Amino acid sequence: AVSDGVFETMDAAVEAAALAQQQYLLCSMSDRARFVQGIRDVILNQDTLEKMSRMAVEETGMGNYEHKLIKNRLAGEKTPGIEDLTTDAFSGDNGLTLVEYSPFGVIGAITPTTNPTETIVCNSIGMLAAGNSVVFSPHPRARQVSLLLVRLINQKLAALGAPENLVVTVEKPSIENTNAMMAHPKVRMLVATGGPAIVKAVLSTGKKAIGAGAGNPPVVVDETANIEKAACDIVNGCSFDNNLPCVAEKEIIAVAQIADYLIFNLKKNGAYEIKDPAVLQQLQDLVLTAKGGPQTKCVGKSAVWLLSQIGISVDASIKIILMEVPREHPFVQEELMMPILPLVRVETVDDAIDLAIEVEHDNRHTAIMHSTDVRKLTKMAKLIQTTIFVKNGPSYAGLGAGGEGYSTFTIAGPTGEGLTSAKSFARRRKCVMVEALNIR
Amino acid sequence: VSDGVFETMDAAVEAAALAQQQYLLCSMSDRARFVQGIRDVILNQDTLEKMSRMAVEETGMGNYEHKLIKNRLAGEKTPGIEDLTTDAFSGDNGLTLVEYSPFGVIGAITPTTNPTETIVCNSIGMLAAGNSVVFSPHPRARQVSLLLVRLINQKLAALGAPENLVVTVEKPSIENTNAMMAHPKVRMLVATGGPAIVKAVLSTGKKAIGAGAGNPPVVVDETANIEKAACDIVNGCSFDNNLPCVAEKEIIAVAQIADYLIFNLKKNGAYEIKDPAVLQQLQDLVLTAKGGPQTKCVGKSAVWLLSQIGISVDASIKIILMEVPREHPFVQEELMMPILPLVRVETVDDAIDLAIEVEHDNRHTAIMHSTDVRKLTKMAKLIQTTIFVKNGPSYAGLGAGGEGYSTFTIAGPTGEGLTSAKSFARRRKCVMVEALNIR
Amino acid sequence: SPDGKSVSDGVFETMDAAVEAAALAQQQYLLCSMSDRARFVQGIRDVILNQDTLEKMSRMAVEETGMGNYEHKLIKNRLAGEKTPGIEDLTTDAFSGDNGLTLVEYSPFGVIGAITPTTNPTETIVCNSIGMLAAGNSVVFSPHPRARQVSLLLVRLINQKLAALGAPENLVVTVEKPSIENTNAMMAHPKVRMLVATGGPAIVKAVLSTGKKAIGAGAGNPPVVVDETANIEKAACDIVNGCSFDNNLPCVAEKEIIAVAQIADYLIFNLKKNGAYEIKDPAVLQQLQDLVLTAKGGPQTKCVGKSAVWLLSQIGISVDASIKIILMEVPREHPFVQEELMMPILPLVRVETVDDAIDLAIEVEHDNRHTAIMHSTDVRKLTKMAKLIQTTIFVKNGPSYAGLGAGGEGYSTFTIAGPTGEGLTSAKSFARRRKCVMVEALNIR
Amino acid sequence: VSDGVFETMDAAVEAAALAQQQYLLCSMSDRARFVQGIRDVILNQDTLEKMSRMAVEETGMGNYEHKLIKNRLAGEKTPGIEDLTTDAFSGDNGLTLVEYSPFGVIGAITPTTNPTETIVCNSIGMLAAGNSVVFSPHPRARQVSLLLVRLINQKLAALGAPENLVVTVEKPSIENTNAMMAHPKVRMLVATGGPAIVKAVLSTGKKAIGAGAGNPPVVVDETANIEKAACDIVNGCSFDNNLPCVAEKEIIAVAQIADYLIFNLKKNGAYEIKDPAVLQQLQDLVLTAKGGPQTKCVGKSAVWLLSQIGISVDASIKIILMEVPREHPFVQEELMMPILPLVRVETVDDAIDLAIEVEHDNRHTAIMHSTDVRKLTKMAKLIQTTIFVKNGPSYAGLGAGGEGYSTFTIAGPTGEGLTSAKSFARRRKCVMVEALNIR
Ligand SMILES: NC(=O)c1ccc[n+]([C@@H]2O[C@H](COP(=O)([O-])OP(=O)(O)OC[C@H]3O[C@@H](n4cnc5c(N)ncnc54)[C@H](O)[C@@H]3O)[C@@H](O)[C@H]2O)c1
Ligand SMILES: NC(=O)c1ccc[n+]([C@@H]2O[C@H](COP(=O)([O-])OP(=O)(O)OC[C@H]3O[C@@H](n4cnc5c(N)ncnc54)[C@H](O)[C@@H]3O)[C@@H](O)[C@H]2O)c1
Ligand SMILES: NC(=O)c1ccc[n+]([C@@H]2O[C@H](COP(=O)([O-])OP(=O)(O)OC[C@H]3O[C@@H](n4cnc5c(N)ncnc54)[C@H](O)[C@@H]3O)[C@@H](O)[C@H]2O)c1
Ligand SMILES: NC(=O)c1ccc[n+]([C@@H]2O[C@H](COP(=O)([O-])OP(=O)(O)OC[C@H]3O[C@@H](n4cnc5c(N)ncnc54)[C@H](O)[C@@H]3O)[C@@H](O)[C@H]2O)c1
Repeated sequence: AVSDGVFETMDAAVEAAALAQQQYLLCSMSDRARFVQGIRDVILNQDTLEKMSRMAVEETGMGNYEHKLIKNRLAGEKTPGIEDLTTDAFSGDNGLTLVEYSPFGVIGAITPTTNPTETIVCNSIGMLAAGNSVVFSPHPRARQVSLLLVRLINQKLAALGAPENLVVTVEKPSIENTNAMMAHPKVRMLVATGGPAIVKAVLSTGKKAIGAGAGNPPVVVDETANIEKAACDIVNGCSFDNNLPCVAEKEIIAVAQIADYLIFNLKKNGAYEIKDPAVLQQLQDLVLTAKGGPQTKCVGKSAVWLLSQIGISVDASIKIILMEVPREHPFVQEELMMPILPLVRVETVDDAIDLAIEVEHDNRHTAIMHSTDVRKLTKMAKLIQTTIFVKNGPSYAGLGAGGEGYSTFTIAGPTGEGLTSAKSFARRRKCVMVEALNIR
Repeated sequence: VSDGVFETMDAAVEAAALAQQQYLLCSMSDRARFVQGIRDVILNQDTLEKMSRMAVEETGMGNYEHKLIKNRLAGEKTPGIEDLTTDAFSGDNGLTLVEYSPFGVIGAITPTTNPTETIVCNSIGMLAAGNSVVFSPHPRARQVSLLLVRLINQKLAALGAPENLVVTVEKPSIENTNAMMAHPKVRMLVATGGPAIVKAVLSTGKKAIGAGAGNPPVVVDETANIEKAACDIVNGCSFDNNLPCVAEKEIIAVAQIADYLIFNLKKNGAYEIKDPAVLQQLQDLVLTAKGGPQTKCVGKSAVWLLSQIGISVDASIKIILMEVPREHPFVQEELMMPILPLVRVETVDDAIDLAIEVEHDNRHTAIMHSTDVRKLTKMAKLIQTTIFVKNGPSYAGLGAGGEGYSTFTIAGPTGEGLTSAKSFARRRKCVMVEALNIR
Repeated sequence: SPDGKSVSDGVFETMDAAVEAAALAQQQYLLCSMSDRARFVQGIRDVILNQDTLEKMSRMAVEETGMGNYEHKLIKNRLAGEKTPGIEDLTTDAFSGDNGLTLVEYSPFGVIGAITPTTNPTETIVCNSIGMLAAGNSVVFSPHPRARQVSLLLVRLINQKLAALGAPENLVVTVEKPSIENTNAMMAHPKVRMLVATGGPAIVKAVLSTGKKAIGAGAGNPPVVVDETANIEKAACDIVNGCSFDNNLPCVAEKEIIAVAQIADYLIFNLKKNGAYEIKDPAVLQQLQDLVLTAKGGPQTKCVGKSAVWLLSQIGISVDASIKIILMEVPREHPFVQEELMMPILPLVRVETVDDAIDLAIEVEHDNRHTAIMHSTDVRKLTKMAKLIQTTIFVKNGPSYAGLGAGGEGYSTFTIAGPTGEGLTSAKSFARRRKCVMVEALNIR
Repeated sequence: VSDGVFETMDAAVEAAALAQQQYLLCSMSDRARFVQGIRDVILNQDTLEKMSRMAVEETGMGNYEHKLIKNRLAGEKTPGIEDLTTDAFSGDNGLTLVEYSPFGVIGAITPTTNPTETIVCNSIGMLAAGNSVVFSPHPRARQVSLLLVRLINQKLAALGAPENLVVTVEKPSIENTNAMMAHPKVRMLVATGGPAIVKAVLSTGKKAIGAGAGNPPVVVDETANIEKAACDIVNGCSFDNNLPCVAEKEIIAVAQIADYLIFNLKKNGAYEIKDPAVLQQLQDLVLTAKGGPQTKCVGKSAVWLLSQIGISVDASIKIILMEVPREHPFVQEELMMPILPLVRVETVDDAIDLAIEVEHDNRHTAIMHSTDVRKLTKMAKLIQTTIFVKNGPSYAGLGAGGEGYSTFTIAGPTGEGLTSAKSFARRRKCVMVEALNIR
């Protein structure tokens, strides 16, 4: 009958979303608004919201239901629609000039295993608002949850009158189909949301490519910060979706003056402090791999789970695992994506800033600071040059939750569009009405 | 004090990298002083006219008095640091700021079409955004490009700028372009040229902006002002000898006004060719062995072209006109010459459809002349070009006779449009949670 | 071509107590978050967009005022509830450089006194309250006596919803007996920081002579110009739909046609084709003018907002419900041209050229600088009359209500300020601009 | 050629009436040329200096060196035609443009405090908007305003402007100010002065912009850079001898750092009066029987104010500093003298609430020196002034040391804020139904 959006071949998946895009060029702005709203109701439906949130966890073995229940709702509510497509206007003696945001064509989107449903909802809303179709390439670990969402969207858009196959994917998401999608001529723009290997891959294809890379965000806490509030926002921001967010705090850098009071307020807020060098080393055997990287089995796991594996039984109060280590520690250097939070002590905030730049590894992604000194907040904000910089709040404030602005799950650091929206999936066009319609 | 011109490619890259790391420690007023310095170098009449002849002399393309306007339009209507605006959103959750920060060192590739205009354009926009620019000019514009880079480097040193903000190579060539592409220390690539260099910077694993080519059609219908349309068409097509990426390249005339349009094209300096044999002869000259325009004719005047087929002509003639079918290579192949075929159609509604077809999905430039709002709306929306000019010459889309700012790096494939300082900057967010909400 | 182309309830017995209660409401509103404002604005929206009260509020205004029709007011009440800007209208400007960061913000005014008309009684209460409360203000309403009960009723459902949402009491207040005296009482109260007048030229003249900041949304007399290049078929349909909209009550609705002579006759045919009753007999035209005009040359109160079928019945002409307006071709000095009848009566004046049309439309506008419409296809003539007539709203090739967001691009409003320069008023129009300079800090670029 | 100055108010208005009609036929480039002409007038060095001595000498208020900075600030950072932005939104129902269009003839009433800065600032804003301006300046600054207007007409005459775009009366007074406000052909009033003239223009049945007065307090808290705070408060309070409506007029310092603040304020040229006998001598000198400021002392230097009480000191002194209770008249009155009282409070929240109290709900200007981003936000969000400067001099709220544009007409009651060209324009909406939606 109607297409379910899922095809057996990447080539005809691209050819199907290529025909959809052209048909989609006949649909009015109001059609886009109904389609965009149709995608919101699909995920914000309470039966679907709870279903995608827990099933993703069931299939990926990462994150938790309660938090992807919030993240999925953030992608549905705070993702911009067709209002994002603004129009610049310049009226003068030479008439008028309009600048619009117009469809690219067909977009290929490569989505991660840390925000499988969130990224698809966030991409599809923006890419369809800008008048594009999208060919998705999900991470094969999130294959089942992603295609089902792809299918749920196709059904809703069919009931609204949309052209078939505005959102599509493949039945067997693989590394080969992802490469196949990057090579297909009809694909006009690529959007990559993942690690450094995939971001550099879409940049080598001869096509327009949005690159959302990895992070390693430090959170500086100087003597000026509200230590009680700082330690609360840290635990919440680090335990959020079990540290899967690319913004989630992954190492603490505190000045010696307030460090012991920070650790005390951190434990008070649900941190389990590891002080014995043996159980710490015992923890490194659990969560690390060969080549000193993170184990995907431990990635996205809870603090209850990780301490269960080293013979420590704690209740549900424990949200993170705390330890004060040197800066060379692998938990500091690596993007653990786990509620494991090291803490490096430094003499002054200037040393905390100069170190936070180093452990950023030039990712230019996310950095957090707790401090009420404007001069010190703007010195770190200027020097580290990250795409998102949160101040006196949990890191998820930079995604629109607890912070001002809209929400996105594709954050462009390398290619540099920042928090991508519908403007990011559109071509910039200029229209010059010479010596007419200067009605000032 | 360095001159901004280095012996090898790795030397210029490593010096711009040290420059931008030092450029970061500057203020916005320093950026504004260096921006004005770049404007001063080209807008100086002594240098302006030197840059306009050397480009015509060395490359052998265009004329000097039109490059006089193109070089001026670049240093005059290019956005400066005022292009870097700030977005703010305040409420219960605090204050959000969105800024345009530096990328780092930018590698820039320029065409033989507009050597100096593109250097002036990229320098202002990239340096205003806090970047440094490593230019890799075409070998056929080498000596004028190196002269302009040194004049800028000289000027900026007298303003207190860190050295090597604008750098280039002593021996520009194809392989120096490829060494700038592979250099890990280049953060952004901007390419203003053919379709092969654009896909090459798009295949290097780097952030790349590609300003592609086109084939701009101009549609005329029974509703247009025919006298002003034929003046705007000849002026646009013959601007800098049809070198600009925006200049008209073929006409599509509604049959109802096609004859009266051909008369007013003549009255405004168009030389029509009616004998099919003399129209063979120019196909022999400008089109070469296997169907592509010949680089020796590209950028030459209409008088120079008519002389090569033995037609001595006064400087009144600005273009070579001919009524011709839609399959003739003069309509399909981007000539970049003051040769302007015309295709006659019955209707305006597939005058539009024919224009979309001959544009060849470049979605670059299209022009239309008329009085009906719905018809200008219909063609401007369906053809989906980056620039669409209504009731004026093509260069009106460059800030010359139209509203908006000026650019010589118009990104088609990569979607930035008329690139400016913002186009060469990283969008960064800054969230002050639960503070600075002063409403 | 001759063818064209193809807990308090909110209501107080005295005016002063309404202001004193609205001032106390301002004190407490300043302690409420933007989310509270958003929930209170969203509260008002549910008040009018709830289908039962939506039908309910529409029949009232027709029953109490005798003006307009029910189905079109069902459209105007929904248009105010949906397309009026909320707290998203309060945007922020930011400037960042070497000297730090400067923000400019829209901040509340305090207590606002709003004077509403009888032609749009509930639409203006919805629209004023949304933007005024979104900007962080409290509003005192002085309704027109003719639409007393429908206005009093809406303000009570508003005070009930907001209370149920935890809003400070008396955020939106009014008087128990609206009167011109209670209007002058509001104009003179020192606690009222701003005035907003939506009515005739006399009420706008008053608010600007009180010693307070005032937004004056005055009257209109919009002409509609059709030249030989217009889509005459579409022109006639838009003109009849726009003129008859809510029985010509809107300040935007068409009031007189200025048609180029070449297409004027074909235009009339397509006006009749779309439900215009053409009056040719000199005598029966006198009957309507004797019925519609008063001794002072102004419109008849008992006839304002009455249907075209109702007006034709009173002169002894029975017609079916397909007739929406009344059409007569008359000279330019005819009263129906010079007066804002606010009735489905449409005069047409024929002119030689489009140049003459643009000039007479300027002459007929009466310097209201409010609304003007022109159906035309040439960009140069559209540009000429738009730039020249200088109206607050200018509509091209559409119905007049496209300047309200109905079939046009933008937000809706029912307070359209011309002589005071605010344009189509929204939350920004009801707020003060504040500049916050952070010297040599927060420049993070 | 007319010089713009007329014998009667009615003759000036009618001249500005017909001039504004003729103005409506001019282009944006024409407006741009006239605006730049008014910039060149005041920014000319000899004219910049001339205006500044002539004002001080004719009014007896302010100092030369600071009115040099301020007159430069009005011609250099006042918005031009770039201030008149266009809004636009397109979709299915077509295109909608929003534009800023001129009112008509505007009447502007300038004050003695800044006679030249307001004429330069007003005239640039209202001509940029396409309006004409009839000026009714203060009689105390009578000949400096007519010479400034005359010099302006000569410049506009040379540029090709319609005669009498900026006009004034030969004999300024308040009698013809009323004539201006009661003239049918004036369309907006712009009153820049005290609370009387503001309510006067708002009672005329006409659109009016009223820029009232204020009593700006500056709050210092324990987080403030005391060496930098004490420096900025002296530069800001003694700026033009406290004449600017923005200039600090009383300090509210927390007890923790109040003595070290006064310690560092004297390093910057403060004179502490500790003997109530000497202090009362100032009181009887500068206040009035009913406690108002004395016109003879307004704008007088601190050196001169101390000479009227015998105390002789050099020009190193810039202000007269006194620690004093809150109810004292120096705190409560907009003195516009370099007299700066200090009110010590215990906590920053006492300072915040007190600065709210002494501001008298003028909601005009307030300053705060502090490093805590929470306290800066708390006072800004509560005092609700149209200018709020943080960690800098008062005049940083007028583009001199801060971000943004400058103005000299600050609308507090009427709510326009820092009036620019946009303030003197009507918003018009232009709806193209079902056309020009080319997205
Ligand atoms: N900046 C952002 O917006 C953002 C958002 C979510 C996740 N991430 C990052 O993703 C990373 C972890 O998620 P992940 O496990 O899905 O990483 P991942 O790179 O393994 O997977 C991302 C996607 O890219 C594909 N991919 C990866 N390598 C590829 C290759 N060599 N060739 C072709 N395709 C390839 C994968 O199939 C997958 O679909 C983290 O580093 C996180 O920072 C970034
Ligand atoms: N969109 C714009 O802003 C713009 C402006 C001017 C010209 N153009 C286009 O550029 C073309 C004319 O300029 P051009 O002849 O110099 O184009 P081009 O193909 O030569 O590209 C310009 C640069 O690319 C380099 N280059 C080209 N091929 C290369 C290769 N195989 N390997 C390494 N480097 C290579 C050249 O060294 C040259 O410096 C036209 O197509 C015109 O439409 C576009
Ligand atoms: N510009 C706009 O946005 C807009 C919108 C709707 C209606 N209007 C105009 O309103 C008028 C129709 O409404 P109306 O019948 O209520 O007219 P109206 O002028 O009599 O109504 C003005 C309101 O203020 C009261 N009022 C009238 N004159 C007053 C006076 N001299 N002093 C004090 N109060 C006075 C009235 O009781 C009424 O409540 C039309 O002229 C229409 O153009 C304008
Ligand atoms: N808000 C601002 O932007 C701003 C700017 C400069 C000065 N001011 C204020 O102005 C005052 C200092 O200047 P000033 O001495 O000229 O003030 P002022 O009130 O004495 O005079 C202002 C102008 O308005 C006229 N005027 C005053 N009262 C009038 C009345 N009742 N009727 C008719 N005309 C009247 C005066 O003739 C004069 O031209 C201070 O209070 C200062 O705060 C405010």
